[PDB]
Amino acid sequence: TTYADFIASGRTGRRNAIH
Amino acid sequence: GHMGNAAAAKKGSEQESVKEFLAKAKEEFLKKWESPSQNTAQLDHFDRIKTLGTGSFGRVMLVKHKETGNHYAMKILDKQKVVKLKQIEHTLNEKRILQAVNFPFLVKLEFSFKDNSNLYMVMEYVPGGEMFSHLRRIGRFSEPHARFYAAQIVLTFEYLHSLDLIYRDLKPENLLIDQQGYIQVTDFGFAKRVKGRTWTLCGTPEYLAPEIILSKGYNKAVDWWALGVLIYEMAAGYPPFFADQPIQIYEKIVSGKVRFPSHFSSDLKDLLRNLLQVDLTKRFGNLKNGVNDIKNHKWFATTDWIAIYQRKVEAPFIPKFKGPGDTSNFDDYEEEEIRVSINEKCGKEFTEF
Ligand SMILES: N#Cc1cc(-c2cccc(C3(CN)CCOCC3)c2)ccc1N
Ligand SMILES: [Cl-]
Repeated sequence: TTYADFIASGRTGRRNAIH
Repeated sequence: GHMGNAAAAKKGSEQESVKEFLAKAKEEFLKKWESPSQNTAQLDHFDRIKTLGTGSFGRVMLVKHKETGNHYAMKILDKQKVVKLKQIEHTLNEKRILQAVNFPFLVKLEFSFKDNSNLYMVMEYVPGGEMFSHLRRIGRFSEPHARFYAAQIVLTFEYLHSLDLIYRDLKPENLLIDQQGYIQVTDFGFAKRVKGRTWTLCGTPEYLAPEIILSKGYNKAVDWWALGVLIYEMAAGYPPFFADQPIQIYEKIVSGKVRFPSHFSSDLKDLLRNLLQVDLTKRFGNLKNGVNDIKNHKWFATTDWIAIYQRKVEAPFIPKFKGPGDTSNFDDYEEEEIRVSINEKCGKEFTEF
């Protein structure tokens, strides 16, 4: 499912800004 | 047409009143922008209680003003680290913006000062913590709940854009919830005065507009794209574009394709397709009718914009609050002492702070 794909991305925590 | 006489007259009048409000707000902002406040407290005026968040050059702490007992959030920036990480201009700019803006969803700077080692900005304490935590815990927000927050962002961006400020740092991690359930925007390091275009690559992968990814000159329309990402994530529980690695996220963002959960209403999907529009000549917020294309969209038909601004709408969610100084809605961080060196560091560069 899309939710499972979100979990699989590893990007469920706080996201940093680039550089 | 879509409106009869009374409704059309009321909408027209409301839109003219917004113009009148924004013209006064700009005059007030420009006065403070030209004559900023400075040096309004000192460190031993406060007890440091607990760290609310950290970053690569600074931390934010809950503090208590000793004489009054009032709680505040104090951002502490290490001058030498700010220099090393190339953040002088952003740091001075953030303080200058915070001193000059005034809006119910923008955090208020109560004091600022500096010492031999650090810069300090003492702001309102916002006890409900980050939207991010509530969203991940609840999973997703129902459409009315997402809409309540979205409306506040729409008004906040309408205000900022009237001042020629682009925001560029929207995401749930950077939105706090106050004791009444309303939004507070706190971070202005990436904001810039831009009447026309600007070029810096900055932001967070999931929230970057295509024109930023594609290394174009861009304008305030990037904030309307980011609003689309935020509304989607609030209502779905996950953002529209995600992948293991940023490059794969960027490929999805620029593709012109977005998919929606089956529980999204048709009104929400229509709004999101118009905000998450790769083509700048078609993106809501960037057309001849400006912010009105967003505010007058069917998804916002139940939104009383003035009541939101006046904070007279009952919030859908009230964070837990055990009392003044309660930090339960923020994460726990390792605490570190505040060392003030015997030698001033970096005086000239921070003269304006
Ligand atoms: N109350 C309150 C309050 C809290 C913050 C805060 C809290 C947690 C993390 C952060 C950051 C991420 N947005 C990460 C650390 O550097 C600043 C930005 C900021 C800022 C200003 C305030 N007035
Ligand atoms: Cl996290």
